[PDB]
Amino acid sequence: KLKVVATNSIIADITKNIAGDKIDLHSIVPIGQDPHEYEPLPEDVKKTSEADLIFYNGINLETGGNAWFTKLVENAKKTENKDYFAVSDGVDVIYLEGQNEKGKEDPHAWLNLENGIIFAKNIAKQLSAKDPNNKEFYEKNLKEYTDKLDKLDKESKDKFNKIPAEKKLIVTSEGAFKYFSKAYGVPSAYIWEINTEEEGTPEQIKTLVEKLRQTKVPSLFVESSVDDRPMKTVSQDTNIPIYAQIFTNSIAEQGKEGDSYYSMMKYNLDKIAEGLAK
Repeated sequence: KLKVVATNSIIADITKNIAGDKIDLHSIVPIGQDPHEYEPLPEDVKKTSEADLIFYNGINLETGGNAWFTKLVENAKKTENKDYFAVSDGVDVIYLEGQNEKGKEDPHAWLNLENGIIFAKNIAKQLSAKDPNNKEFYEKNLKEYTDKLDKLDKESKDKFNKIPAEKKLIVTSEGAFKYFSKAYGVPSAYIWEINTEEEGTPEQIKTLVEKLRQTKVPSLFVESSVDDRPMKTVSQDTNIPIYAQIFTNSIAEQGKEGDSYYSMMKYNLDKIAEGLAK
């Protein structure tokens, strides 16, 4: 079987939906862990050395700070666009502070389903190139999977489009939902920007509170992977309830709600459409 390495649970789950039992798959960042500053363990080093195909997010998810993915592939002697591939190739990239330059890409592309589809298409392309005997199988799985994501995308867009515009704001701790905002027409507000060293200061909280007092947003949200005390303070100060915990950069543990890329996005989209229609 083709030996495949995925850098996180989202990419691994999309890969499973395309490849089924045709591959030997290993994931690096486990469910619920952080890709930023992740430290690969010996099993990751050995699996990456042995891999026929490696999928990573790209757009600065795993290559900033400690740049763990760069170190991994260089030590494994793996080559870009031969052995390893960025599944985000083709996304309409968003840049931090709207400054188009290398290293300022916002990595959170998968938080809209159009980009999850692009991820799946890139994964199917490279599986087919390395394992042509299973090309038709990968293509069939791809079409079924992208149809499923597209149906959820269209249904969710129709729900957001009906909400009174004054209610439409996605409020989270970190500004990690800009791709979600672009696709779904729901502007973002947040406590701290991506790549902020000091998270949840009294000053950051007060500035979001003052913004939210001039809106009619009916619900706030909080990421399941962040310390919720800053958003709980924003909620207390605005008297706007936190409607739900939402997923950001991982699927859920197996057997729980949100334990796949599809179900993680369905959960997020269902909770945010419900919470903003309140």
